[PDB]
Amino acid sequence: VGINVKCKHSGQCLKPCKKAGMRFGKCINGKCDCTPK
Repeated sequence: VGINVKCKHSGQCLKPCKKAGMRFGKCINGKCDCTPK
């Protein structure tokens, strides 16, 4: 999916991910990638 966020913590990506409307937000190469349903 990919969101306009930076992976500071594997779990922090959840916070902007709920704004994305996705399920969870995992840490990707420096960035935050969300998991859809």
